[PDB]
Amino acid sequence: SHRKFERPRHGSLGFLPRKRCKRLRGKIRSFPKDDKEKPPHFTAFMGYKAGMTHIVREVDKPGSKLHKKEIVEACTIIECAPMVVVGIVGYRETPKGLRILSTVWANHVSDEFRRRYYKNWYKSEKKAFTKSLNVPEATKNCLLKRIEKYCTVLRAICHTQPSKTPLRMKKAHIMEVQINGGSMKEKLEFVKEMLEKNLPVSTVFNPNEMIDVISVTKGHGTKGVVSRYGVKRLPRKTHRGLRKVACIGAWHPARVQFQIPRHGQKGYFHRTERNKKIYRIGLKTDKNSASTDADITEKKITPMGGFPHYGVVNEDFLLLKGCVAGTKKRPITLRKN
Amino acid sequence: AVKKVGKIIKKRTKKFTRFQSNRFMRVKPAWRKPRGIDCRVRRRYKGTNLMPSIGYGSNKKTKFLLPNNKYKYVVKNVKEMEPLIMNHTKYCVQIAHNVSSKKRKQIIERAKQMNVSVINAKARL
Amino acid sequence: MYKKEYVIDCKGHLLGRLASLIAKELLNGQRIVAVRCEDINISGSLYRNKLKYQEFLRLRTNTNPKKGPLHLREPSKILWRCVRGMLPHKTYKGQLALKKLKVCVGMPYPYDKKKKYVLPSALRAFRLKKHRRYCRLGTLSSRVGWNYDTLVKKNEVLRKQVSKAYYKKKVNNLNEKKEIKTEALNLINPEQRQVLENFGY
Amino acid sequence: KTIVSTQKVLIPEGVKVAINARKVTVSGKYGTLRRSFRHLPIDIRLNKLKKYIKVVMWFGVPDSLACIRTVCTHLKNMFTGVTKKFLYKMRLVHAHFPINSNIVDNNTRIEIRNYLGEKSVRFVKALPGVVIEKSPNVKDEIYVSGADIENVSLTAALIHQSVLCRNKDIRKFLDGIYVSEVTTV
RNA sequence: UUGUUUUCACUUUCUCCCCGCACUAAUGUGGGGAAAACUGGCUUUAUUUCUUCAAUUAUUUUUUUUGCUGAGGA
RNA sequence: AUUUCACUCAUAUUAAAUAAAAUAACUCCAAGUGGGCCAUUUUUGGUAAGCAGAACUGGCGAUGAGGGAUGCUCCUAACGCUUGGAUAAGGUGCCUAAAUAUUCGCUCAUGAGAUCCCAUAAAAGGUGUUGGUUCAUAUGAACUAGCCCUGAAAAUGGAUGGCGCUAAAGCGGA
RNA sequence: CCUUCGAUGUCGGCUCUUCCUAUCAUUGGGACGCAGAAGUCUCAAAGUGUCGGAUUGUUCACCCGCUAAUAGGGAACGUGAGCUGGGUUUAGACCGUCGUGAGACAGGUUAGUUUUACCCUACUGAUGAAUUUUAUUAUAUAUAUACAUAUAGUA
RNA sequence: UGCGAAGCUAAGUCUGUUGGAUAAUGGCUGAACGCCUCUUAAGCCAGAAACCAUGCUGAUUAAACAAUACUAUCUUUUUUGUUUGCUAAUGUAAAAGAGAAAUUAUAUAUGUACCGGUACAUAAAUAAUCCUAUCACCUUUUUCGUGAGCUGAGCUGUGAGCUAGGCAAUAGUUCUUUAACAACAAAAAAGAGCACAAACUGUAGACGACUUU
Repeated sequence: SHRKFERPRHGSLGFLPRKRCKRLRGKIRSFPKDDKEKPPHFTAFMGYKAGMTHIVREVDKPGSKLHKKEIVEACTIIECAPMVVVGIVGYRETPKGLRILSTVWANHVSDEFRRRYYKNWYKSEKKAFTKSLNVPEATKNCLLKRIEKYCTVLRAICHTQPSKTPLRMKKAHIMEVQINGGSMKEKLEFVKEMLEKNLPVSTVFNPNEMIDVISVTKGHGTKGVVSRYGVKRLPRKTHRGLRKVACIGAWHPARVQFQIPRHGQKGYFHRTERNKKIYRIGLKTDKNSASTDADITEKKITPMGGFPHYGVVNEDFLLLKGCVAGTKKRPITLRKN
Repeated sequence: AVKKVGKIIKKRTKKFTRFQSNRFMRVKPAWRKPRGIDCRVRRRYKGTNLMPSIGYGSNKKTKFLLPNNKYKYVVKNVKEMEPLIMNHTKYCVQIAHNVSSKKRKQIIERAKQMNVSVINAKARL
Repeated sequence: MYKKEYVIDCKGHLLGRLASLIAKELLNGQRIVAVRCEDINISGSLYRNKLKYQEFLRLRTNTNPKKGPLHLREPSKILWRCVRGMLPHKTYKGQLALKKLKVCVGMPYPYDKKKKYVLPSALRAFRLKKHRRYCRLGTLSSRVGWNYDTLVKKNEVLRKQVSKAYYKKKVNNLNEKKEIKTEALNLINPEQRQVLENFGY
Repeated sequence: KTIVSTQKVLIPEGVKVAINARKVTVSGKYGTLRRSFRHLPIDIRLNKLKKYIKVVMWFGVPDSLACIRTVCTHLKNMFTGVTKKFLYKMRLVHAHFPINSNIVDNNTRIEIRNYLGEKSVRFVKALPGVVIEKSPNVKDEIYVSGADIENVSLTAALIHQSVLCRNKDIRKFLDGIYVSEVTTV
């Protein structure tokens, strides 16, 4: 018979299976839709979670009970050292999805980049990317012309520089940032110009801009159904323990449904959260990155005593309104809306 | 399927096996008529273990003879082979299993000079 | 039936009749390759067939939809599933027959350059009275969640342009060969010319 | 099932007609109209030097025969819309709140405001080959004109239906834009 | 409380005439009339390999290409 | 009434027909059984029931085989082991052997329909379409009955058996 | 009375999921005896939600109150190797009535042991090889090729 | 017992789209049915928390796949063969000419030429077609097309031919016509680096696995 009292189900079925993510790096499921009018531009970046602080800001919401007062907001610091653009990939549209035509590389790639191709870089002899970087400019330009002719989506392979961060990990994080903007030829030229130079956060994003964050949540191992799905604890008198779901299905169907909460892995999930506003893009060069016009004190973002469990933010960074999935030192992908 | 070798028709080969003897070790393959109540094989359900019936019986003109068109006769010594002296064309001989090597040799030589064929002629030698 | 492989242009055929003919051919052992599956027609209105596909979509094992009927939206896969339903696919021979079939949307690289055949007992033009409604499989698939219709269309227009160039070259070559033949017909001995003229060569 | 049934349409003076496999192109001093009748089994004969078009149906059942006159009326509508543009005169009636109509993008895209004092803009985009303008004689008038009767009448219907009243007595709250009359130019 | 007898009404035209006189689905057409007699129907003679000699049934006689089977041993 | 003598009433087809009618009749000894159930037709109680109780015959039981997708009881047909042949019931678009056969109508369904038992559908409606009937100076009505539509709502996801089928692979014939 | 009496754990609540629509609210409509406001009838619609408490073992009920609404149902009267054990339904005991009595009581009351998963599957998470009669929406300097192409290891 | 960093943690803080196509309904043009009619014909429009996408999660859910980086004695033609558990070695779901690339409409199409239109051709049992097969050898007379080496160009090889000539097949009547493709082994001839483990880490964790050095 029917439930005596209705109540919504525990947790969302849209985040199933609650299994461990395949990788540590956040991965863009889909890039923003390309607009042919805008000049070619990068659409994504990668930084590392340093920590969180709070800021004071003046509200400008007419009719809001706050309006003209100064409120405190929690902010997440993402250390964004410049990446290096190292490669170009062209995709064409086929009924079977996007197909790579080819990827062309830069003339020089850092050992930080080559390290990502090795499980044991220290004892190898680092032969990766050694004899394929001496391809003639004739065949490079041939491949680029074919990409311009037939490809409809352009992406730039770029990698982080973990040496500029306090991270112990040395191998860079590599991804491809889709170039959204003008024509195919303009995209090709736009990425060809900066085929080997640094890509700072300032070129990709602006202050006061809403972005999305893609990252892997903080892991917690296997958790009970109570802490994993929020189910209600059984009364204290329960014979074999109370931290469980009482009925895991009706008699029929003579099976357990996939919608029934169970124990299992909690955390270390891939999450794409929308609409985190950039509050400030702090620069490595300046000595007053954490100063304000109402502070005039010479100070940098790193809190007195270092960022706990992270280190010191010696590079470019951005101050994100709110919180971001992942632990400290986690790689965090930032994407344009 | 029937097999024909000259005038010899064997209406069936692959002798009948007891029902469920394949999947029970305590059930030997020797044929037993399933008495049963809802017994499938007894009811003659399609696709299972057909029962023997008299219709399979072989032609009685060729009922008992071996692939050599001769009836087998089992002998234990040289004196049991006297009747074949005037049946040598329609009877073949087979030496009994418990006959020693001398009696075996003697039987073989007597059968050869009676020109009566021997089935197990190369046993114990 | 007796060819190594039959390439069938599925444009303008009725889905069920095409599937029945293909199924019989595959079971008899003929490998067939079905191209332009997005242009298959189904009798009955687009809305009626969309309701049929919605009824199909509402169908899943409620304990685990991964195990459920996989729905498939590419029109090539819809044709493949129809043929499989016209087939004893759970036997070894039926599975071989099913795997002897290849389905495509559009005309990819090998099959755009081979002769495409057509089944008269399955064209809409021959099997449907004109005053009755029908639907296009590619359109149904797009309304159901395929979203590769326009891409296949533009690939098809490019292929048609290439084919038209090929046809012009072929027609010119045929005219040249015909002229060479008609000149040579006066150089063979009159008995040979007479035999060819008598038998229509 | 009647063996043969035909209907004849007269071609007016300044009209050029081209019919190929029941695809009809009518050109006149107010533009060119196109219309495909390939959904109907019709044998269309166009006499060019002696004008007139005859649509004939062989073996027509009443259901299909009902379409002969429909096709003929459509053809004559193309003729009249090409010789003298179709014109739908519309009146915007209002009880207490006047309706502000503004016509932009070259006599398309009419936007109205203050419908029941709603101070929200409702705009409609004219169909191809249709122009919307204010009448020069009577003020609460609107002219929806063009060569294609389907497009013109659909634009008039869109203007009428974009301004319907909700959650009130419709038979007392009568304000809205209504087709007052149909004519030509 | 049956028969028998009688009247007109029944055809083709690639014919003519009139009206619409180009109006039709039409290489024609709608409406109204005149015409013989190709067409169609009937009778006499000769013929049926120019052509027809059918269909059904009763009663008979063959024929093309071929599958399976060979009991027995007087 | 009985008994004895006479005379004689078809039989060479047999005191009507037909009859693998003597596979008879009779006696003895003895087994199991003595919960039945189902179908057609009839029928009682009950609102009804895959309900309870009876009559006839045939079945299931005790019995497989072909068909009805499936099924103790429906249809064909009952069974030694084979080779050929030809059929029954039922089918011939594919699953699946055989017709995308031929010929003539009807039907469009934004929940079509599709093999007795059999796997529900009614009262009441329709200016859907197809034929008929009877009244009205090619019109208007009123009826009639085919197919279609409404009436037509249930719980895991789902079933003319499935795919699918509309110049049918549906419905009624030939 | 068809299946279970060499046993399918028999009420309710708690917990949890899913389903139906005969829709309570929310969405968009039609009608009104529709001025407005409120409301009633009705359509497409099951995406979302349908509550806190007093008494009672209770389902039901009935009040207090919040709400936008506090709709109706199914899933072996969903759910006891998930609980609980208030009720029902053993043995102790009390009362009333009935009985000569032993005792009876859809009459009331009080106290009364709630067993087992380590198997298969399902479900939840976690490692992981192998995959040629296999695969291909191409590859080749405006031009050929399926009569082709494809090794494998790491990343 | 106070306080209590760190780490977990809610009662604390942050974040939670827009497109298509539709239903109901209201309409357009419009016959049936001179009028009318949203269609209870054909042909159209607008339209809902519904539907499908978008977006998000998984994808050993596809026993799926691509691009790239680096590398393993390695890679190409001919002959013979595949008739201690091993150390030469064979498999086909389908060769017998397995021959055939335009596109489209079905109450019509296609090419060409001018400016969708006009004109002219073509096709309309379309595969009921076309194309491809046998002329062996060797000698001579020679003609025309392609490849090596040489320098737009001479020669040699090759393919297709022309003239003339003389040279073969034979196994007893058929038992598959041993004829295809792909692979493999031997022998000749020519050229051609990683991962695990370990120690560390803790963004991870029941163990594996994962992130690292």
